Amino acid sequence: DEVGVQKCKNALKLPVLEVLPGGGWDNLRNVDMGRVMELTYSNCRTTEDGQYIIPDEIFTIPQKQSNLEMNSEILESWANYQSSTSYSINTELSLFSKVNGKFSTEFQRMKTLQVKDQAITTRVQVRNLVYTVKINPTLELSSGFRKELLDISDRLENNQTRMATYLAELLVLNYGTHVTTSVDAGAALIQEDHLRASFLQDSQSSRSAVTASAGLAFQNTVNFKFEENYTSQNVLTKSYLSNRTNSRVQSIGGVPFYPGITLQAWQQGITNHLVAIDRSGLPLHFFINPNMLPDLPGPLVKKVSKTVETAVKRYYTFNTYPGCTDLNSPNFNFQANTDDGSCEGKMTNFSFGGVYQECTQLSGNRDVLLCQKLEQKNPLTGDFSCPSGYSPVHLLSQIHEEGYNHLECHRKCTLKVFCKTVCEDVFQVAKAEFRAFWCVASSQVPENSGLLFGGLFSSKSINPMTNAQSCPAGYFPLRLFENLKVCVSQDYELGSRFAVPFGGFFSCTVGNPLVDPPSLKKCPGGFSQHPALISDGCQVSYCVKSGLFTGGSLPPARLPPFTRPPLMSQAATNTVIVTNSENARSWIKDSQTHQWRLGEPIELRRAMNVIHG
Amino acid sequence: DEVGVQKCKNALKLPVLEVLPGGGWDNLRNVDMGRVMELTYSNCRTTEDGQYIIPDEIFTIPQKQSNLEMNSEILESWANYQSSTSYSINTELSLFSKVNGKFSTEFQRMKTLQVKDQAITTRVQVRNLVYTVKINPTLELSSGFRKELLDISDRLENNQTRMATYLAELLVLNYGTHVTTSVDAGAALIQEDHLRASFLQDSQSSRSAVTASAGLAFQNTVNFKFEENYTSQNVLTKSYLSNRTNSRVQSIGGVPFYPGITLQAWQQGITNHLVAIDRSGLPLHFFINPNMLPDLPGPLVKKVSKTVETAVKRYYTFNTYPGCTDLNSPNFNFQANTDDGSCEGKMTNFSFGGVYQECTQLSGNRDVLLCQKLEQKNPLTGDFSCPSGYSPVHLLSQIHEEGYNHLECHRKCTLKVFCKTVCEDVFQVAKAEFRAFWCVASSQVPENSGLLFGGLFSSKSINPMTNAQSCPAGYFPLRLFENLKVCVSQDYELGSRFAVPFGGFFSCTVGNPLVDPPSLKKCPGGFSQHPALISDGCQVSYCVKSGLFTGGSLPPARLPPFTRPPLMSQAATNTVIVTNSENARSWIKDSQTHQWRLGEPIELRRAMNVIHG
Amino acid sequence: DEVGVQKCKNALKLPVLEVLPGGGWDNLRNVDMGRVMELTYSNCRTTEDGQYIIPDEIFTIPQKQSNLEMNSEILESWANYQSSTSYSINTELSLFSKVNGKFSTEFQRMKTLQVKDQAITTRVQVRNLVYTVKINPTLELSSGFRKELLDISDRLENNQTRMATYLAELLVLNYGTHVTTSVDAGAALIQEDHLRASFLQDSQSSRSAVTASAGLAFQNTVNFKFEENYTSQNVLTKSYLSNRTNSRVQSIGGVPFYPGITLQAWQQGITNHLVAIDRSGLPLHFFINPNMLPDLPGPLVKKVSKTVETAVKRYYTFNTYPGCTDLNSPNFNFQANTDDGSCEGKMTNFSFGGVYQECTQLSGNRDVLLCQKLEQKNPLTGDFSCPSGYSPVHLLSQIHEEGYNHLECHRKCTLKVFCKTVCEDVFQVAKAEFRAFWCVASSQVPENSGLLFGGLFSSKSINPMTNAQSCPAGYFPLRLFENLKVCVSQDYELGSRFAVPFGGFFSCTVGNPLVDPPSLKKCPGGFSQHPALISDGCQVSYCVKSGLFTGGSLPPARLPPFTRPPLMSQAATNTVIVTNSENARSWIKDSQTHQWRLGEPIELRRAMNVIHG
Ligand SMILES: *[C@@H]1O[C@H](CO)[C@@H](O[C@@H]2O[C@H](CO)[C@@H](O)[C@H](O)[C@H]2NC(C)=O)[C@H](O)[C@H]1NC(C)=O
Ligand SMILES: *[C@@H]1O[C@H](CO)[C@@H](O[C@@H]2O[C@H](CO)[C@@H](O)[C@H](O)[C@H]2NC(C)=O)[C@H](O)[C@H]1NC(C)=O
Ligand SMILES: *[C@@H]1O[C@H](CO)[C@@H](O[C@@H]2O[C@H](CO)[C@@H](O)[C@H](O)[C@H]2NC(C)=O)[C@H](O)[C@H]1NC(C)=O
Ligand SMILES: *[C@@H]1O[C@H](CO)[C@@H](O)[C@H](O)[C@H]1NC(C)=O
Ligand SMILES: *[C@@H]1O[C@H](CO)[C@@H](O)[C@H](O)[C@H]1NC(C)=O
Ligand SMILES: *[C@@H]1O[C@H](CO)[C@@H](O)[C@H](O)[C@H]1NC(C)=O
Repeated sequence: DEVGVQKCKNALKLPVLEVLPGGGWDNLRNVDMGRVMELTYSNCRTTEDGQYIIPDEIFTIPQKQSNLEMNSEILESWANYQSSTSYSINTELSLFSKVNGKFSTEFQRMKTLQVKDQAITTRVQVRNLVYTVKINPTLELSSGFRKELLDISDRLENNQTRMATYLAELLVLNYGTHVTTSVDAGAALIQEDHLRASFLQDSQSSRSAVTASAGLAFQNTVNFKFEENYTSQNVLTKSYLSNRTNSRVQSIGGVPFYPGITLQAWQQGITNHLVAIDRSGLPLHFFINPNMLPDLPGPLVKKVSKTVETAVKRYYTFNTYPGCTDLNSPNFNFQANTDDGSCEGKMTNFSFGGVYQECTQLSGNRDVLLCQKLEQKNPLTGDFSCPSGYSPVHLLSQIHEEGYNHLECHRKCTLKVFCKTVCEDVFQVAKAEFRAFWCVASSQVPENSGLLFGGLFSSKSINPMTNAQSCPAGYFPLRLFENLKVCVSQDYELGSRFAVPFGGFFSCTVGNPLVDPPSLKKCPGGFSQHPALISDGCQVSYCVKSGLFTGGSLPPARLPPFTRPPLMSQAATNTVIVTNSENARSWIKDSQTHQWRLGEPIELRRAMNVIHG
Repeated sequence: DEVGVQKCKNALKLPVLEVLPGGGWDNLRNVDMGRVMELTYSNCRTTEDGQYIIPDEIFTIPQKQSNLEMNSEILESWANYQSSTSYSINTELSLFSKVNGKFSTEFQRMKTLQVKDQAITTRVQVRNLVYTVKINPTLELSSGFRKELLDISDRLENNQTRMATYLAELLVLNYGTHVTTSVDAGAALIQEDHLRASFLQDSQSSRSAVTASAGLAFQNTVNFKFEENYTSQNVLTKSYLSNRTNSRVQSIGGVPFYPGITLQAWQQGITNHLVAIDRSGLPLHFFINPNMLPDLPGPLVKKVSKTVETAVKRYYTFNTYPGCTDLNSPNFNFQANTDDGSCEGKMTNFSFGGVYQECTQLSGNRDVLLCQKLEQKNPLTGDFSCPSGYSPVHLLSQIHEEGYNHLECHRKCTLKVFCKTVCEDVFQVAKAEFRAFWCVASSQVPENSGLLFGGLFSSKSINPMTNAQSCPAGYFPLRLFENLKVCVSQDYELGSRFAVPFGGFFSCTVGNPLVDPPSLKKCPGGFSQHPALISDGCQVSYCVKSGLFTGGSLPPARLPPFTRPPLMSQAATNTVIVTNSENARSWIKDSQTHQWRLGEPIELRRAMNVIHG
Repeated sequence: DEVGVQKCKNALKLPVLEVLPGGGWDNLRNVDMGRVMELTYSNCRTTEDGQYIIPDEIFTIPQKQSNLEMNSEILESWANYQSSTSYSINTELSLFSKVNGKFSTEFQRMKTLQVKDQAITTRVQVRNLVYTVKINPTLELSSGFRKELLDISDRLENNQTRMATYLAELLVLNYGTHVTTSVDAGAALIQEDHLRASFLQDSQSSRSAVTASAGLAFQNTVNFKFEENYTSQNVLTKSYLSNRTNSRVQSIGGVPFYPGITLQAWQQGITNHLVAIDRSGLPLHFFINPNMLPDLPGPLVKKVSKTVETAVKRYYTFNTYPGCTDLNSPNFNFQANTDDGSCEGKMTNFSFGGVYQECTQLSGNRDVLLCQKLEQKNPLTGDFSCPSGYSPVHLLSQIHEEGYNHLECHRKCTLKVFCKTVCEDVFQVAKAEFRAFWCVASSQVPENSGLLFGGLFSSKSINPMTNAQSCPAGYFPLRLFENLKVCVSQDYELGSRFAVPFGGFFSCTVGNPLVDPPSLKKCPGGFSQHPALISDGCQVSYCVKSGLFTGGSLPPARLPPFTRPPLMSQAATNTVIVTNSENARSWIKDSQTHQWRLGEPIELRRAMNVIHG
């Protein structure tokens, strides 16, 4: 016998359509993930023209459509970005429609050419759509994707919410945020020039000559062999080249491009080299419903669907950077995705009144003393209070957990042979509540502000004013939530070399009050948001106006998981039996299912006991 | 043995006609959906000329018809749009005939070139109709489409109207609004130029020379190899090129176009590359009748047909944008489909008298307190009333539902072994009526208007004046129906930076009274409708005259479902049996169909009980 | 074994004649419908020259006839239209011979070029008739068409006239109005130029040079490769091109045309590419006679033949638009089929005396109150009467039906187990007679006319003065027959912006009396008929003289059904048996054909009872 795709290939002798829907899709990075739907090849289906083997649950639409532009299209801002290969799945109506595709390599290469070079972008393309490939609505889930939903399903039964939240975020690492429901199979040949923005500013009649020049250069590049056999029609073609900044040529599908392959010959190689030039989709929790999971109860597949909808929404929030996006404004935030709407600030210097953190031991007394290495007082008062010109603002209040360890051993001998030694090692969890506060200038008349620095570093982050996990010259750190150390000096002479303008803290629950004269958790205005660490799903951010914090390169996406699996109380024993003599036999029955077994002089049984919560 | 299409292909050795009717059709987006009719290949039927295998229920009409235009056609407005590939199914006589095709990529690309560039559109085409492919009227439904009508059918039996309405809208997501009953199989080669609208304004004798120039350029482009071997007959050909804005060339079916393929050679590749160049159809509820569903009762397939007719009609209503469509008017509404008939306004500034919302608890007392986080008072009075110069207008009155949770546990031991612990967790639904009102200037003499802002954001929407779910600088939100937060400030100095001209609210049941001096639910005039959230099938809209709300890009269609499945009252139990000893056996018979089973020391039975309504 | 066409193809190895008679034919749209006669291939018949397999009941006539015109033919009016592919079936002697073909795409493309461009039409063609293919008069009906006549036949037995009328109109949707009895198989190559009408007005000797120029251009276009190798004989050829408006070239059958295929080479591709270039036929009710239906009684196939003759005649009436057809007259009715004979009006302004509607409840008292939401009084009198200067005119009197609903439940318990609950839901039909009247100025001396508007909108129509289902600024609607809302204002200052000249109402039974000084139901003269809704087979029309109502595009045909199936009184029960205990068995015998069955704890029997009339 013979099964699968290869049974179809031997009977028909024709290839398989390589552009298939039903896979996962990361909609921030525009990459495709593991396979969510099930692909079966039982019925040996082909396309209606009889040239590709397709799966059973997939129907194709023949729309053998070719498009050719004699023009270009001008994109003078990176905010209204066109993806050119995943356009329909990014333009969906949602909360985070402005963040889709903003970590793609095709976007981040385009943004760094319009800012570095002060440029505008043109695009000419020859698109060749051959098939639309869709999924039948009566399709079932994949074997691997169903298994990982059932593992989330088990944790919701046992009331294990923190461990289900962890596994829901690993589903988004492996399967993305969306499922592709239709793909467009075809090829495309794309030109992408970058021109100086001064070259477009002439008129609205110059625009229709810039645009038809780029389409003329594209047809020369395909036809004329890199040589200067070009049909350069004007001086405007020659003036186009001198303002041109970058000029990439990209082939997507088909045969590889080289300058000189005619448009006829590129279109002969499209056959059997087809890629997805467009995609449509639905979010990942749409397909977690009682129809797809018929072997689970009704309200229990709605807990799985809600804990994955929360994990996808958490992934968009941690990759959102509001800031000033206008490159001509003086406070331009490079490394910012969303237009903050605050492009003109007032440059108000503020007073940093210091931080302090309370602690409250909940369990595990006289063993760890959690409320000693987790407690910080304000250097301006030496107390858990702000000074006279200040007022406290509550940042965040969570529970910290650490583990401590007992080790007990006793030895017993029986009939002067057969020494028994048991060694028990209990691991328990000690908890503590902390409440971190923060001081704000609310009296409007200080003499001196105090503590002139506002830069941070975590146990996993780096202070950018040192490029290390250290303080600058003459700075002492102040401990915060679990791992933050805020560098602080009140010297006013040796501290003013490294002192940055500080803007305020805010988190997912509280806002800073330095914007309104509750709060807004935006920014003061003119400053730039920068993230501190994440305290178990909540993000703490701080504002600053250096310019050193802003620039650099574009960061990659923060990938899940954003939490860690929690600590559990444990126990481990070690029983050793030592026979101190020959002429001493021993029989051991290890459990009720074992049989009687002749014993050995050294036994060494082991056991590890874990309790969840 | 061998079945299906491949039995036909082995005996006949000729391809299958790839252009088939009986599929679903979204008539707003002009895309085709899942298959509604059944395609069988039992009888090995071919076309009468013997070159394509066709299904059994489908007859073809040979009309081997070629059309060639020596002219063009001028389309100087996007209102009277010709689809060129789905023209006959969009031009049907209905209520929403002006909205068909208005979310297609071919329309939205054409509209954004006549507005951005102030252009007119010409089209030249060579169409090659080969077959008309129709359905026999005695055809039956598909296997997948019948299953999803039977699932709607089950919910109408059990008096589950909200869950049947939900499943009827997923039928429209998967199968569209129409069923194609005839397709035209063939190929087409289309030219589409955009010319400046000043170029056509000369006379009615210039029109017949603009038009015959575009047909001359199209024949040069197919014949002459991209080179300037053109037979440019006049200076009017040269003046045509300088007013030309875009110029796309599109091939639909056949071999891919390249400039230089002769018209002879393009017509040799039409064989075996045929697409649908035209379609006809009927609405989706036409095929839900007692003839197609013979295994269901008569009045029950009329409930299924009526609940799908309502879901299709709801889909056209939520994608209708009335507004000013004349691009020369100063209050031009980009992102508008339907001509509002109000292109000249009067610019009347109005008074925003504030909003307030009542609540009335219906069930679930002393558990949730729904009437506390769902209650809003008017800031101008501190009361559930409008001020002295105002009058209340009732927007909408619906029922809100939330869930609350009990957890009861008791433990029982029997004969000092066999500890039993049952943990019951009941989920109930608490309901509340809310009535949202709205104030209108009805006394005509205010001193100051009050509360100068009118922008909104939902739990799934974004305030465009912040590009976030937040208020602007110095604004406090007012809670409304379930998730609306209307940003409001009465400062008159720090609020006038962000204050927009407000026009009024209206919904599917009430109209605003700011048009007549019941109501009209149109607009005031000069303002632009913009949608707020959807409160369970009803759409709330608000009017504004910024210009920031209007422009941007064209939005995609709002796809179904527009409601959510309702909440149900639940129960979950957990019985645990713990044997505290060996020398203690146990036998368990789980149900009346099980056999007696030897018990284990830990059992952990589980149960989940759901009641619908 | 092997049956059908493929047995003939394997033994003979030659194609099947693809041009066959016996199909249905829509004579308004010139499209062909489902197959009415039966096509069998039992006897392996071929044509007498032995090149096509033909069915058994079909004889062919070899008339291998080629026609070539050296001239053209001039068609300076769209009234005397020549179809060029279905000419013999449109020119039949009947009442509606002037409406045949007037919704074809070939007509509606020609009419919109003689009106938009003020043009005349020329046509040159090379026709190649090969076979005449006819039906033997002893042929029987198809399997699908006989089944749908037997379903109409069943409804006439049971005295179900409204449901038979509905099914007779679905026969015309699926099978057209005619049956083709002979087709002409061949090919044709057609030229169709449009010339300005000023170019023909020189003399009757210029006509014979315009005509021979178009035939010379057609022979150049086939022979000379799109190049200017033309044998342009005169300056009259050059002057012909400058007055030319459109110039399409159409190939029907054969190989596809391209400019440059010689007339020799086009005629070599006619073999095996044959289409119907002409058709003859008979109406659809001709073939409903006791000979075609031998298994039904004599007078009962005359009821089927009469109810289909009425449905075809109703289809021509609803697609007839009388109006002014002369394009030079100032009151030109675009969107008009039939010459009204009233091309010069007098412009008489009339007085709109308002509408009022009576109601009379017939059955269903104290349940629906049909005579409350179906009653309208005249705003000029506040009464069911016209004012002093007016007189009432009765439009239409029909019966309205709505449904109401009872729901009764009672519960019964037996021996403290076995709870029985039956839930009965009766649906009844409430009827009401309405009589709609209309006021006419019959006293000739009014002071002011009153109620200055005359535009309508239905529940399925749109007011063109709003492009929506709404009133204009300052207008209140008046309810009419079932869904008409006539917009009305008597303000004379804010109403005169939207006030249209009103002409009168008329229906299929009454005429307006505004033409004679019974009635004529034509028009007043100068006005234009426009249809309101259809009240169960009767059409209500209204007259107006805007010019906004007239122009636009040509509408498609109104397709059947024009009625809906009527309401029926229903009943639905739900009996539930609940066993409240174990140790309680139950046996159930569901009917007299079932066997005894062991019962379940929850049963839930269901029943739906319908009575026709
Ligand atoms: C960038 O484009 C500008 C046009 O905006 C070019 O400036 C023109 O160059 C031509 C060529 O010598 C001159 O005749 C014009 O006087 C220049 N100015 C204007 C306003 O047209 C400029 O040369 C381009 N940059 C480079 C480096 O060539
Ligand atoms: C757009 O079209 C207009 C015609 O309406 C062009 O204007 C004419 O151009 C010719 C060529 O030089 C002149 O001889 C005429 O005097 C111009 N005016 C008129 C009223 O004909 C115009 O040139 C075109 N636009 C561009 C950018 O070329
Ligand atoms: C449309 O046809 C008329 C003929 O009726 C053309 O008018 C003649 O054109 C020639 C060519 O220059 C002149 O010699 C004649 O004097 C014109 N008049 C007459 C009465 O013959 C007219 O030119 C054509 N239209 C166009 C746009 O060319
Ligand atoms: C699940 O465990 C948490 C832990 O505190 C508790 O608050 C909650 O009530 C538990 N729920 C159930 C249903 O056991
Ligand atoms: C269906 O349930 C709704 C819920 O209130 C009720 O109003 C209606 O009467 C019920 N109808 C039937 C037939 O049970
Ligand atoms: C058929 O039913 C109609 C309904 O009123 C009645 O008028 C007519 O007399 C009936 N005819 C026969 C033959 O029963």
